[PDB]
Amino acid sequence: HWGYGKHNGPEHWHKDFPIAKGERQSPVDIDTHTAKYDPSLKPLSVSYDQATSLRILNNGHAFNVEFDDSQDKAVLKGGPLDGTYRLIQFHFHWGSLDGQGSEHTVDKKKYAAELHLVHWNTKYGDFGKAVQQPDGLAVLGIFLKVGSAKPGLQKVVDVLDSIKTKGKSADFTNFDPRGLLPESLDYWTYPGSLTTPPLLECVTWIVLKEPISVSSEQVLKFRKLNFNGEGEPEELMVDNWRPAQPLKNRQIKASFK
Ligand SMILES: NS(=O)(=O)c1ccc(C(=O)NCC(F)(F)C(F)(F)C(F)(F)C(F)(F)F)cc1
Ligand SMILES: [Zn+2]
Repeated sequence: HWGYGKHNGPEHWHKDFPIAKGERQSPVDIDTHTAKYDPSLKPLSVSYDQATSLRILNNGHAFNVEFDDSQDKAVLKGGPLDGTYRLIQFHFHWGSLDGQGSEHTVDKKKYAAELHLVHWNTKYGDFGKAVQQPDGLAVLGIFLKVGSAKPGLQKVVDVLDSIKTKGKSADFTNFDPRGLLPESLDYWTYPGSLTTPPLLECVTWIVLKEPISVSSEQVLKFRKLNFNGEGEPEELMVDNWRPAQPLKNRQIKASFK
């Protein structure tokens, strides 16, 4: 029964999910002065040429664009990662206004939204096994600021009216997630967790330094989605972000000087 409200929001998650107070929780504030350049990191390899999107689903907390991950089509490799991570879905977190919405922050700055491209380590064979491992997932995080429209985001924006409420889905084939990437792949990386229950500590985070720009009209349409199911009292899907968590005994590394 968790969600984002007063009564069921991030401050309450620890009661059903005690790992909420664990040692490697996400998101975190990225203090740009404290993150150390690690000349040993690699260039990330984002290989999305063969990506096969299938469906888009309003799950009551966000919407997921789902991919065929039955074999190695769209994969993330390199950077801080060992081995091959298959793209399974992407989704966003966003705010009620442009001044909040991201989960990670940069020197305490909140972006209007944050995209997460979720990938799982194929050495564990399936996603449900991968989330039980400390190196099971790699989530590529991309900040959104409001300015010029992002042309590669418009197909997502235009299907949202058809999945307004929890449990609705729509066919969503042939979507190219390369159109959501910024120009630079410079990133910060640290070990963390899923940012929604069950909050599993299984994620290598890779957060791109360069935000993408989306238009105010684009993000306004995210904010017309609903957390509720069909016919239920309307609760706009906004502010579905978890705040920054304590860094504890972790190091955030930069891939760039
Ligand atoms: N915001 S995020 O950090 O990018 C992010 C990315 C992905 C998930 C996600 O797959 N939750 C769903 C889930 F994994 F928890 C799961 F239900 F599928 C599960 F596999 F653990 C379970 F519970 F065993 F079935 C959550 C947060
Ligand atoms: Zn997320």
